Amino acid sequence: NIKSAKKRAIQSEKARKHNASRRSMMRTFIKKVYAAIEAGDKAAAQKAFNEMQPIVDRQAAKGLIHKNKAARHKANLTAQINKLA
Amino acid sequence: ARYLGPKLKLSRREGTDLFLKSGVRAIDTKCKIEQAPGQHGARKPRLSDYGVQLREKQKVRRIYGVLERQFRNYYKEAARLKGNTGENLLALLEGRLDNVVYRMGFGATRAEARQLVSHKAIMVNGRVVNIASYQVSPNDVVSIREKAKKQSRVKAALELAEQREKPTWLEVDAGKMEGTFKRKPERSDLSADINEHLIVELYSK
Amino acid sequence: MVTIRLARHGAKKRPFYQVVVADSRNARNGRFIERVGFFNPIASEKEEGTRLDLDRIAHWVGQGATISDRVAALIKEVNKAA
Amino acid sequence: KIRTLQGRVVSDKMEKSIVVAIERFVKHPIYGKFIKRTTKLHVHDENNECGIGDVVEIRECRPLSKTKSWTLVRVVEKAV
RNA sequence: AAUUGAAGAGUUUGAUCAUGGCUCAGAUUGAACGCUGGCGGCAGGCCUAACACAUGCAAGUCGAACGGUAACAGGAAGAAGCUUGCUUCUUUGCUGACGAGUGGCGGACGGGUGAGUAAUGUCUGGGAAACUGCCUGAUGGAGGGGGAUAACUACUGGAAACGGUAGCUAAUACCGCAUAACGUCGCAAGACCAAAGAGGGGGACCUUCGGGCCUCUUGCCAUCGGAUGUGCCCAGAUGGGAUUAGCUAGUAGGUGGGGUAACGGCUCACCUAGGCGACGAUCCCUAGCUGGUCUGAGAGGAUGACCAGCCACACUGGAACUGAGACACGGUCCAGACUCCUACGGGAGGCAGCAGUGGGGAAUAUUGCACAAUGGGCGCAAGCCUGAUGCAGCCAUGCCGCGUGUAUGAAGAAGGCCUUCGGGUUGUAAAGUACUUUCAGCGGGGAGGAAGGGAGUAAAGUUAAUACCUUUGCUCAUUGACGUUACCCGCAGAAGAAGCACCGGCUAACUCCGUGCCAGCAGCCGCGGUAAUACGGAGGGUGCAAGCGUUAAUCGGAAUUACUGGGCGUAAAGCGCACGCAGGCGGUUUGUUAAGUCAGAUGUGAAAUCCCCGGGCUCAACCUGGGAACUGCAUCUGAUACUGGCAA
Ligand SMILES: [Mg+2]
Ligand SMILES: [Mg+2]
Ligand SMILES: [Mg+2]
Ligand SMILES: [Mg+2]
Ligand SMILES: [Mg+2]
Ligand SMILES: [Mg+2]
Ligand SMILES: [Mg+2]
Ligand SMILES: [Mg+2]
Ligand SMILES: [Mg+2]
Ligand SMILES: [Mg+2]
Ligand SMILES: [Mg+2]
Ligand SMILES: [Mg+2]
Ligand SMILES: [Mg+2]
Ligand SMILES: [Mg+2]
Ligand SMILES: [Mg+2]
Ligand SMILES: [Mg+2]
Ligand SMILES: [Mg+2]
Ligand SMILES: [Mg+2]
Ligand SMILES: [Mg+2]
Ligand SMILES: [Mg+2]
Ligand SMILES: [Mg+2]
Ligand SMILES: [Mg+2]
Ligand SMILES: [Mg+2]
Ligand SMILES: [Mg+2]
Ligand SMILES: [Mg+2]
Ligand SMILES: [Mg+2]
Ligand SMILES: [Mg+2]
Ligand SMILES: [Mg+2]
Ligand SMILES: [Mg+2]
Ligand SMILES: [Mg+2]
Ligand SMILES: [Mg+2]
Ligand SMILES: [Mg+2]
Ligand SMILES: [Mg+2]
Repeated sequence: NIKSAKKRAIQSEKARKHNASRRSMMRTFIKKVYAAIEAGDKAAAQKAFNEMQPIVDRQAAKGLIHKNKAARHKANLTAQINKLA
Repeated sequence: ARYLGPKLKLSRREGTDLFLKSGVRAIDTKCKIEQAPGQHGARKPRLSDYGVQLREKQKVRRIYGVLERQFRNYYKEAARLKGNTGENLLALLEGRLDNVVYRMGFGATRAEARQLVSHKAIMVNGRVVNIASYQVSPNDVVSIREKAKKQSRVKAALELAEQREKPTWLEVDAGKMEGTFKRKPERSDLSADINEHLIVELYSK
Repeated sequence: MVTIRLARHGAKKRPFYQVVVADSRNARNGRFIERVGFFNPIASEKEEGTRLDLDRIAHWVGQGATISDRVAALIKEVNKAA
Repeated sequence: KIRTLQGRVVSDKMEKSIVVAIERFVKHPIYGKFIKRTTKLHVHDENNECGIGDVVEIRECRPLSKTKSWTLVRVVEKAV
């Protein structure tokens, strides 16, 4: 409403869409992992982890999941896979 | 704020000279003092303890010409201070400037001594203090302003000032018209015919 | 960031500041961390008029506090050692 | 220990869901008489070991559950 | 030195003592009304409809991130106004600057309110599992690429709000790629993550004359700290009611998955069958909590404006997005209620920010001035913004100060009032006489609130450097909204400046006339039917004074909810009687324990307030230094007589 930082409104949408896509693509690669664990495939399970690890670590750096959120995911996944891998 | 009313009337009701026409003549008469403060003054005021208690403080008040509000605060300040509340009360009352101007003789009656104060015709430790209630402290030095010195009033003022018993706690010139509040008057100075503990009682309940 | 500044506990037309260390975001006379001096600008030439526990001010500026503009003057106006 | 609490058991009958009674006396803030103000606490005890009637020593840990912020330390006495 | 402070009266009776309510003297108020109303200082000012709101203003700023020129300012190869140095337009963004746009940081602060909330709250004291913008310590980073896009241009739809196509372009927007440890996962081996430039001045040397290069500044990335802010957990305390006694299925716990910055039924799946409750759950009613405020000798009682802390809310219900921080006070989205605009197709808005308006009410202010100060946002800065704030205006609403005159003035006038007519009274009061001029009026002069910033210059820190930059001096020209400021001097003339309640007793103050159980009074008793100190008027008096009365309201006196500090034979009060669960209490001895109790130490108990001693405004109110106090809570160590526990 009439006050300069209308700008801010339209700004936070540009932001919102940006983060929306990277935020999904990320949880996809995360999904691909839990998929293999439910399957049984230890290799695809590691294969999945090794391609998602960078993009999590990476997203965090960029700052839509800042720090430990990544950690937990790695930690969790790692346990799971070699729980029976 | 000032009483302003026919002032002998007071002394008459209060039964004693409050020195409010102070000026020339003494031991009143040439007035009527006593046996008819009104239209039934003639009558015997056989009166309650409350009344004798009431009239005492009234007397003290009509004397320094202080209105209820201020007097109360005097009492309260008196009581706050350690020492006999009633003495402390009497102390504060005397500490009044206007009073310590009439008392140094520069003014006929306290009323007059006051008009002087309010008319910026006085100076404590050099500086002009025109408020009647300016409390004065030991070693203080109240003078008359050079402007309007030895002018009318202030002569006869410093005159019969010597007719009076005359202080002790204050030394005072008469040529310069300066003078020094040397100490806080003691109980034994002033008084006799005033009864603190009554007007402590009036304000105790 | 924390800051050293003047709170104005004066009194219409005769200001008298407290000097305080506080979260710069708070109100000029609000919540503070500790008091570290005072500054009467009507001091009068008589006696006092700008007492100022330096060795604390010190401490906080060590811990990262910024100083006002006025306060900065006062410190460089207290002189410092004499 | 940074402080410890004693208290009797009161309820053992639940997979580690141990609850302990604590008893203080306190001066009534108004009529000065001393009364019993009791406190119950939900304490953890891995591999269930205390029993109804046991005196027990207890300490304040972080949240083990919405309810539990205390584990036990030692036991004392039994068969009340 | 520093809480060292406590009073009673009226009224049941013919009278009495007791019992017991009613009433009164006192403090206090964000008050209202009635009469009256002079000046100033500080303060207070919608208590009601968390009713509804016209209009202005309450959040921006940065060109030293970016492409930039549309406005106005200059300058420019060059075209000119020409009156040959003064200068006009075409243009040219060339730089001073700057609308619009991208980007950055702030719009989570400051300011409003008390609705909801008896606990995601608050107060006290603690705890472990977390994040933390700007500021700050340390250590290294800062390579090399890529595709976009707003603006703008063209075309185009709308009354407006605001859009549709197609191009076109920069960066501190955005994404890969490199690099990757004292970081993250991992027992390890290993694997994996980042970034941005922008200015200022400058010797060679020289370059595509834009700059490289040197140099300092500032921003950018990473990790570990600090500092602060915030999240979370425990215990105790923090209203009322049983004419509410039972409550509970994510309910209580476990195991695992998931989730959060973080512990966690936070969530899920599965298992256990628990969890709360008369030490008052559940239900209902009311309510923001604190510091403190009023009162009281205390203990208490009452209370939560103004100041400060916390919480919570932002038209109503619900949501999330952005972000370090929000589920956002002047942001977004949905639903609702309601209002405005319109060309009828569609749009827009939320004062519990400041002022103001309608409405409600016994009642609560100006649509003001200024960023000068202090404080906040942004900027290297200059500065810009700031209804925070500093001031001003309104109201006796309160506190405090002051004035409205001072002396003199008698047989004491006049008039009024009472009178046994002798006289008394109003009353030194008036008049008259001298004198003073505070305040308001008028005229002169004139502090402080002002630090800083601007240029110069000087030295020092750097560097290639004497440039820049930063720091510290020196001078010079400066910067106040308030403001006709405070305060000071002169001027005139007592000149402009007194009212309200009361006078039967309580309770200070008495007579006359009128009236006649009428008119009327009244806090309580109770006054009024012919001599009314009680009605109404008058004279006189008492009390307070720019106030005075009335009403409303808290506590006090009320030992009248009695903990301190009370009662139940006959005055209010022993259940018609018994038995007994819970609960309370419990003879006597030794040992043990150390919970109650006691002792010490440590920490904490925000600042303001209160109080003691001072200090500053001519005093005071007011302002301020420093103490004292906060009677509390917790931790540790001790003491063992008493109480509690265990034993015999
Ligand atoms: Mg897990
Ligand atoms: Mg007054
Ligand atoms: Mg009788
Ligand atoms: Mg009027
Ligand atoms: Mg611009
Ligand atoms: Mg409410
Ligand atoms: Mg970036
Ligand atoms: Mg990489
Ligand atoms: Mg790059
Ligand atoms: Mg779990
Ligand atoms: Mg009492
Ligand atoms: Mg307010
Ligand atoms: Mg909402
Ligand atoms: Mg977020
Ligand atoms: Mg609003
Ligand atoms: Mg308003
Ligand atoms: Mg009305
Ligand atoms: Mg305001
Ligand atoms: Mg006569
Ligand atoms: Mg004047
Ligand atoms: Mg000045
Ligand atoms: Mg100065
Ligand atoms: Mg009487
Ligand atoms: Mg009357
Ligand atoms: Mg009569
Ligand atoms: Mg009582
Ligand atoms: Mg009794
Ligand atoms: Mg009876
Ligand atoms: Mg019986
Ligand atoms: Mg015994
Ligand atoms: Mg304190
Ligand atoms: Mg003083
Ligand atoms: Mg024993």
